[PDB]
Amino acid sequence: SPAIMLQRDFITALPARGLDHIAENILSYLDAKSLCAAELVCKEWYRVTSDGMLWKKLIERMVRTDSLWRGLAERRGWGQYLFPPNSFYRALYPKIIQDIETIESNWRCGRHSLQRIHCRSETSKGVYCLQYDDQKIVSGLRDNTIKIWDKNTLECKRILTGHTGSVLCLQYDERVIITGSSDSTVRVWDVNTGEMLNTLIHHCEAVLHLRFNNGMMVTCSKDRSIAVWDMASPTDITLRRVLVGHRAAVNVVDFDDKYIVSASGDRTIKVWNTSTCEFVRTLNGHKRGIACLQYRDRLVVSGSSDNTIRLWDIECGACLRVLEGHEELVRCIRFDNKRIVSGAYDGKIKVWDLVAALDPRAPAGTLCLRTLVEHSGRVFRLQFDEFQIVSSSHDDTILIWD
Amino acid sequence: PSIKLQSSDGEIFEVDVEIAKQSVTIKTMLEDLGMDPVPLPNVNAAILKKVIQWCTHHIPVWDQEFLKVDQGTLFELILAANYLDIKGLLDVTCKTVANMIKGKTPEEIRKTFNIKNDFTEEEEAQVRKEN
Amino acid sequence: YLDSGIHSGAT
Repeated sequence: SPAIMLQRDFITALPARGLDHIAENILSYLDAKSLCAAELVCKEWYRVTSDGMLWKKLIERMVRTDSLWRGLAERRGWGQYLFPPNSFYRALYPKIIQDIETIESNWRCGRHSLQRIHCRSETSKGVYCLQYDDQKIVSGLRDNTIKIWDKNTLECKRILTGHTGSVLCLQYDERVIITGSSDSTVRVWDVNTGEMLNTLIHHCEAVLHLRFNNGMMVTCSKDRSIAVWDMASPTDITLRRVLVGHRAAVNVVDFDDKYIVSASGDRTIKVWNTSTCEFVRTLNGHKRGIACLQYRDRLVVSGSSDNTIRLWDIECGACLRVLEGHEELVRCIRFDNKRIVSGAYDGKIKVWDLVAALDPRAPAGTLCLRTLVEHSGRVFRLQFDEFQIVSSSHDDTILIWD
Repeated sequence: PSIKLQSSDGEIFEVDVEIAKQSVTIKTMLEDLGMDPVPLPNVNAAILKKVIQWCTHHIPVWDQEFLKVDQGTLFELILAANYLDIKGLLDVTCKTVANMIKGKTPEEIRKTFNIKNDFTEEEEAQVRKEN
Repeated sequence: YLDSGIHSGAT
């Protein structure tokens, strides 16, 4: 078994044995500045990379993961060719790198486009919640309607209607828009049309926030409570239970397989078991009320009346990091792989280096990447991605930042 | 259970079924052909051992050292892994050759696996040009 | 006006 040298040059050896895919499979674990290397080892080594479309194959593994790569593929053409010489591929790699470098660049100083959407109406002057897309925006106005905007020429696709109060919170889905309102109700709307499916009574004061995903919804209210519903259909929806422990309005609720996190103006974030709906902890520490969380895997990020953004570990419940810089109430906030984007009362939105922030070696002052100021009133909601922020605010505008 | 798979050598290794059944290859020769002893004409007695000594025990910890053996037997495992179709064993033995290419320079890669440079200056230049 | 959608503490 064990008697044959430094011998084997595997990748010239294998094709010569019938077995190309193996040598290709081996090379395929390589990064580019290194696949470059294999390319240049010897002529056959070269050949295996060319005949195995090892760029195609390495660029299709990029897309199949790194958020950014799936992105640039979807946008601006080139993803057109995936899933044909092989050089087109190798030659393209440096440009996709340069892209990512210029985005992550101008996007840390100034990558504007805004595209103001002015909405109108009597009553209001506020877009409370918004949820966003590759070709539509679902927005809960204060006029009591949800307005749906075409993402391209920005026109208004559908004015949905039949809510007593301002639409305070909402969730897309690929079946049903759901909203919570000043009128103490939660609503189900078919996402294609504008048709109300179900409407839940249950609460007794402004449904302030809902979060939604999979078979169950979580919901919360000025009435101090959270309700957990397992939904069997838009038509169905049953109250699993009600969580009582907060001492004031529950401003924000959110959700993953292992925990349900809520926050109120009682200055606490409470963490509930997603399956037993029991208390587990309190995240105490904000000096004033919490206006906004997000929660993903390990992390929970909150915005406060005390003007700071806090960063928590969900398990021990420690605060990892305090973010100062907002000069007014932090009304809305979102994580992501590499950033935290928050919206304040003076209509300013701030971009934070998430990865820097999660490392205590990084000093307070340089955690806020350049700060963005294109709103007249309060910033109510935002949701972003690899290349876009798209924000609501008082001054009844949706902004689409690049 | 308890089947006897029979190496290229004559040597008869005895294994529980299911220790083996992770070879879809050994699998088929029972699951489809009702073959008495399982004849592996493509795997060596020495090699058989080292794969049974892997299929019992099931970024590696224990494997990092199981595979600190020479190319010619690493290689040998790669095709055996591939022959006995053992998804894992073929993956972690390739991963290993990958880990040995990863990290700088065509000259280092050669030195690692031997491998003379074939390219003339020209061919070398128009590869370094798509750098 | 605060927001109809957020409320501080106590009553």
